[PDB]
Amino acid sequence: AASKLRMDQRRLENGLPFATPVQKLVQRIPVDPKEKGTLAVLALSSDKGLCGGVNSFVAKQARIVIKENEMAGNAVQVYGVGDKIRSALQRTFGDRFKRIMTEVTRFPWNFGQACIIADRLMQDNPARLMVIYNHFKSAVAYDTLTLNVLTPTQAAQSAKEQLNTFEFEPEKTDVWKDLQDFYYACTVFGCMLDNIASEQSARMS
Amino acid sequence: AGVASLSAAIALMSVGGVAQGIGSLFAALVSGTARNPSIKEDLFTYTLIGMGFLEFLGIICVLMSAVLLYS
Amino acid sequence: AGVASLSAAIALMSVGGVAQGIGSLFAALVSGTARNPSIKEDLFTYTLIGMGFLEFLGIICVLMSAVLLYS
Amino acid sequence: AGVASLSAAIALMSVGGVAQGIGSLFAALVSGTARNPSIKEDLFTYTLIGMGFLEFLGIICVLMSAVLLYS
Amino acid sequence: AGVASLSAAIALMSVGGVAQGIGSLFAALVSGTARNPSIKEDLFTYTLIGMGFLEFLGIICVLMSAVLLYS
Amino acid sequence: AGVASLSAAIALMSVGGVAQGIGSLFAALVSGTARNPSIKEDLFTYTLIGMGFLEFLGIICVLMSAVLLYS
Amino acid sequence: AGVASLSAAIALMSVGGVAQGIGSLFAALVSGTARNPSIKEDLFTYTLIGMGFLEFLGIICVLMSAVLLYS
Amino acid sequence: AGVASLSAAIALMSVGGVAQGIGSLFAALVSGTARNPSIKEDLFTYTLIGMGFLEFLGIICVLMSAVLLYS
Amino acid sequence: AGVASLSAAIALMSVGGVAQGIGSLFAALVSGTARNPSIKEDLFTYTLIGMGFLEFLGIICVLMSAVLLYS
Amino acid sequence: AGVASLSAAIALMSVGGVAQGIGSLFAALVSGTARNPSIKEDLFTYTLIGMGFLEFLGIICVLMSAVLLYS
Amino acid sequence: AGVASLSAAIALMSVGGVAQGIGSLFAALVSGTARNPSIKEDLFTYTLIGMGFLEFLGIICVLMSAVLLYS
Amino acid sequence: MWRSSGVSFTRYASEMAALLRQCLKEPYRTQAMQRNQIHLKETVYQQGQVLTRETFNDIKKAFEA
Amino acid sequence: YPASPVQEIFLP
Amino acid sequence: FKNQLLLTLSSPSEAIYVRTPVRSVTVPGSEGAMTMTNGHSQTVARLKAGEIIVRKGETGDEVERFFLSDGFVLFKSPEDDSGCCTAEVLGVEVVPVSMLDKESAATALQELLQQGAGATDEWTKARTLLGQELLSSVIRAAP
Amino acid sequence: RFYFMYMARTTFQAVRPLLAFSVFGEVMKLVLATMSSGLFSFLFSFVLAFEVFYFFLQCYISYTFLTMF
Repeated sequence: AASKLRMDQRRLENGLPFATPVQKLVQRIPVDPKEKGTLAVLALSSDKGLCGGVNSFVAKQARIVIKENEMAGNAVQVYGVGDKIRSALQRTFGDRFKRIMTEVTRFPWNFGQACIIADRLMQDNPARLMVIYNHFKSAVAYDTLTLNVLTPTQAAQSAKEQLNTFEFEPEKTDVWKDLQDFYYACTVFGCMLDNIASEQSARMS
Repeated sequence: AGVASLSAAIALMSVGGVAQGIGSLFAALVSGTARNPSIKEDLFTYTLIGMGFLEFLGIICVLMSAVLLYS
Repeated sequence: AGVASLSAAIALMSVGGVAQGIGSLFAALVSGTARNPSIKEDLFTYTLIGMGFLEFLGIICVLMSAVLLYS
Repeated sequence: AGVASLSAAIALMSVGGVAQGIGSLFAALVSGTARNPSIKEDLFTYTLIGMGFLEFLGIICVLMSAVLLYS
Repeated sequence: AGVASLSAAIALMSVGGVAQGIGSLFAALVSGTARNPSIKEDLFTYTLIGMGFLEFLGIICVLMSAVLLYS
Repeated sequence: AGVASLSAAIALMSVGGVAQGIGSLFAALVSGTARNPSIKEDLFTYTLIGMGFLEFLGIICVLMSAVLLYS
Repeated sequence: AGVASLSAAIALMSVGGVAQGIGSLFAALVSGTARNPSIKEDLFTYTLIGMGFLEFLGIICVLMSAVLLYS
Repeated sequence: AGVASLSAAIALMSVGGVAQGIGSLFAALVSGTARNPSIKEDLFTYTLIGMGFLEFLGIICVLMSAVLLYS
Repeated sequence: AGVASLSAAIALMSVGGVAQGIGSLFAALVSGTARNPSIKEDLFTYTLIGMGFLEFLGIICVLMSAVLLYS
Repeated sequence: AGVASLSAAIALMSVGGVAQGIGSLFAALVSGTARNPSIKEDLFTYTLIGMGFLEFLGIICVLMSAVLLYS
Repeated sequence: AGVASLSAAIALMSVGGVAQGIGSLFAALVSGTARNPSIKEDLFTYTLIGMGFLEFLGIICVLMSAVLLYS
Repeated sequence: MWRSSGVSFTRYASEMAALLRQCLKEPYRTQAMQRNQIHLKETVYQQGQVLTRETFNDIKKAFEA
Repeated sequence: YPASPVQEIFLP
Repeated sequence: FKNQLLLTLSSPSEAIYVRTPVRSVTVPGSEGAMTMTNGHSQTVARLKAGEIIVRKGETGDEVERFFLSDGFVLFKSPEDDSGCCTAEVLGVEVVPVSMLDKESAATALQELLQQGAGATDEWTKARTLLGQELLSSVIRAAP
Repeated sequence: RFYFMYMARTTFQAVRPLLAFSVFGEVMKLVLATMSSGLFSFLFSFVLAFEVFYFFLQCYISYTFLTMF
């Protein structure tokens, strides 16, 4: 599998510079995770086994986050990538799903498989979003994370005074609706690439 | 003295510029409010201040007419 | 005393500077409404303020005409 | 019979001031549809209000020209 | 060949404004087309409405011009 | 001497507005072309329409000048 | 016989341009305000500078107009 | 007879608007190039077209001035 | 009196275009500041150069007025 | 030659429109160069081309003035 | 010098226009500098050329006035 | 444009990159169309009780739904 | 009043 | 470091530059083209199509073309010290020009107009038009 | 004062079609009585179709406004 790992490291170092900038731009707007509203988790995962317990750690974090956001009274919805997350939550939190995806990595990772999922979210516009994944620190260790994400409803409640340093060639109100979508796509891109690399590094245990 | 009427009319043939200025003001107000409603409470103030000049000008452009009409 | 009937028209020539103001104003109203519809209720309001002065100016250009036509 | 004509022909210059302003209004309406076709209406009404006011101004200028022609 | 000719020529100083209004209209049309072809025949429609007033106004001038040349 | 000459020239000072309208119109075309270089026949068509109307008004002004000259 | 008043008026016609200039100033001001309030005051400052010239010009006009109405 | 010179000089006041139009047009070209210097030519073409019409206007104005002068 | 004072006021009618120029200029100053304040003072300079020309014209006009009123 | 001098002075008012044209032209040049310096030189030529036309207007006005001055 | 005075006073209504022109120029420059400061100099150079031509015009009109004040 | 047609920006971007890739040369076009394959299996839920499971081999049929 | 059509009206 | 333009030109699949120093860049914004150098203002812009053009400090006159379908650009000012101004050009599909053709372009154009003859839906018509634009751009930008 | 403004508007929007139906017709009658060719009469027939569209457009505008009253 080391070969696949070389390929995935290459895709990261050749697909991260793409995503990083717009995300580090739009994160200039602070996101209050304790905000209220219809949550929407995108718990990423794998599709096979032999990956250690990375999916276990993902599902653990998701269980905790949901048991939290439900005691606070916020409705919940669970999006996913992979049948492992399904098998790991279909019984405990099977009443909350809204959409799930599989057979993703049968073919190499691309931008289309991310644009599609981003569109499914936009069309299913929730008030607040969240993403979970396994950042690929080193070839022998990873780090699970939870990215909060800026949704249109969190944006409309902000005059966006943090970006006024920037000059948007089309006016802000004419470019924001396309920049948020690019942001979602780049987000999913980076998260899944890191998840894949972590999965593979585990498989080579 | 029929000329005084002509002069009073002439002196009154310049509120058009005043009106075009006011139009520019409130157009930019409305626009700048479309791009940022949260700040209306300031976009208004400054607008008023601008008028605080035009109006004055306008008054002159009116006042003097009467003068030029009698004297 | 035909000069009176001249001063009247020389005064009404101003309205061409008022109509352009109103036009630009409502153009900005429309365009702004094409970006942030959810706040039309404010735009129109502010717009009215503008007209609330423009028309007044226009009225003068008419009123004084009559004056310059009789007195 | 020699001055009234001049007065009328002079009052018919506000019209070139008006056509400008109507052109801008409808140009802004057009571009507004080009930016957000989902709302053609909710613009046509505001456009129509502005155009009513401008048509009133045009009526004033024409009417007073006719007056000064017959007076 | 007296003053009535002068008046009928002065009454053709308004056509400038009409032409400028029409230019603004069709320029905004061309722009909103280059920006959204899918709705050409919508824009055009609204464009025509504007003409219904401008053309009209312009014609009035011309007509009134003759009215003064053959008082 | 030839007051008809003055009437002609006066009636022939309106081509400025016509020319300005034409320029603005063709400017929008060129802009709209630079932005959408594949959509040109439609822009050219609408341009030619507006130019027909403008040339009509300009020909009116010129012919009326000549008339007032050879009155 | 009252040419002094005529000259005073012909002087007080220029105020239109001054009003238009002031309007463009404060329009850009509220615009720049809507686009970057964190610098708001600075803009105000610079704006005033321009006024300090326009008004000056304006003053002269009115001042000079008086000089003519009394000579 | 010195009036013919008056009428001529008056007839030439249109060249101003003509040049203004040509300026707007060439500004549109100079921009369209920067915005899209792949073409540089189709824009030049439509430019020459518009200048064809504008040159016709300027030329008839000049010739009419010389006419009204010599007569 | 009449002719000289008339010429003075006439010459002093060219103080409006100057104000319009200054308005456009400081408006662009304000806008270019709002878009990029880190070079604020490197823009002010240029506007001053503008005065160095515009103001002169203004001054000159004013000057000539007095000359026309004392010659 | 009083009336000849008035004819000259009235002819020069073509200038004032020419200047606005050249201003818009070189302004579009300046801007389109701040955007895309890679093409600077090209833009220049185009302006010159346009300038050509405008120049062959300016002098004419001036020249006609002289013509109308020396009868 | 009764009428030469009016001829001069009329010769200086172009200046206004010129001013406008200049204004526009510098406006553009300023903006095209708030965008890409590293390209001041180039812009400046081009800008001068504009002013150059404009000043010529300016100069011309002023000088003609003096001529029309003596001749 | 697309906004008025009830459409997202990513749809436009992808459906135009498709044409761009179709306008390429073979030694690189085959590579591209290899690295840009698509195979999804979308599944929907509603309190459990699946409403549908649909496979997606191409971009257009994926976005249309 | 050489400009009889115009001069006569005002300032005769 | 130095006072150069640190370009980074990125596609999802192959980053061609990361922090490469250059003198001048051209990018086809939505309004129109725009050229980026040092000193330029913090800006963002959407792209629509066209041939990015890069010119290096060691080249000056030697250039590098790169076609682009859609995407964004983000020009950020230097850190307080580095003196180096950074530019991100994010293109969903960045292509060099040696790897383009005119025959397949015309063929896809005809295919698109055929698919668009059945113009009933909004997205179909918009797609037809935008494709016309992109393919014209390719043809004019192609060898 | 308002009542005068509104009756003026009403009367203008009531006569707007009457003009395009009567005075434009008189103008065209003048052209016909002055000219006799056919080619110029061909452009004239085109322009008459245009004036028909114009009358229908003015009718639409007056109807719209009156509906707004």
